[PDB]
Amino acid sequence: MPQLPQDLKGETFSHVFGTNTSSLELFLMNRKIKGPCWLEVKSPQLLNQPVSWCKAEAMALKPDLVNVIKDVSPPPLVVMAFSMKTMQNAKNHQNEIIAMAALVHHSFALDKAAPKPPFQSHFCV
Amino acid sequence: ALTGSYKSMFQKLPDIREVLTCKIEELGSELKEHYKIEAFTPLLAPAQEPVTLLGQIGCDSNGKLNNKSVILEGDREHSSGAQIPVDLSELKEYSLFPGQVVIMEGINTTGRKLVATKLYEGVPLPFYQPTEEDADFEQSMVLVACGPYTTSDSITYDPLLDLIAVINHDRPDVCILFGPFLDAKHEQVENCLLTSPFE
Repeated sequence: MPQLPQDLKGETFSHVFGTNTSSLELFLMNRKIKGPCWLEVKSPQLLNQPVSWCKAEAMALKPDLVNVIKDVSPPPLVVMAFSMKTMQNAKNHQNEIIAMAALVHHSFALDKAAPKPPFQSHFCV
Repeated sequence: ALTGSYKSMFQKLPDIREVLTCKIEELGSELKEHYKIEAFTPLLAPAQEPVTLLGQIGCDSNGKLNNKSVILEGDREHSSGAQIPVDLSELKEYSLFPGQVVIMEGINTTGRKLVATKLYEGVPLPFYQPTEEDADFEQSMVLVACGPYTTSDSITYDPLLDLIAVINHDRPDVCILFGPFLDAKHEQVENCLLTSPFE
């Protein structure tokens, strides 16, 4: 439904708050998500069709259905560094991509000293 | 347009700055409303797509501005005064002069040089809207002349007089006369040989 103007005023109200506040923030707060963490999602639903290149998807009808559970370990993260090379075109203006070379590590410990070396797998195109 | 002598004769760099910036912003602000561009790009932010900068030309040295050395110094509000030289090789029709508030469109990928693609044409102000009273006035004839009003080897002001006479003969409605009445450059005046006080 439409969004009320910011300076909306009238007969019974001198001012109105909450107009343009994003759903992102409304969520984050309502549920008290304090950034990265574990979140329990109750009564998950299935998407007729996927919406993300992620290996697993699930949806929650109402936000109150998402909460946080602080009592479980932090899953290391999937990293990738990547230097790239380019070249300006002889003809005109463009800067072509003539290479890339990522580095990777499928297990980066957020809460532990960095891995040595920093990457297991890697490559270059 | 000013009536008294002045307000001063002492300037605060912190303000000349303020000026030169408004200069560019203002015009810009309106040039943007005319050609209806959507947003100027910082002269320092690189990008592959074509951009529309806002700035004022300027030379990069103490000499005669030229096709090579041109440069654009953006405004404060967008490019917090950054200077990026300009590449014209790729520009067809252009008229440039130092200080020329200009809107340019070209490509700056590295953000260290803009290859101009288009130089918007300057836009002037509307002309005066005549009230009905001004169409009720009759023909007038304005003379107009500007000094020096004397020969560079005499203080006769001869021409001055001739003028006068001519003013009379033709009986003009208005005679707008441009200084120098007493030429700061007239030989005798600069070597202060005159026996009379300037005033």
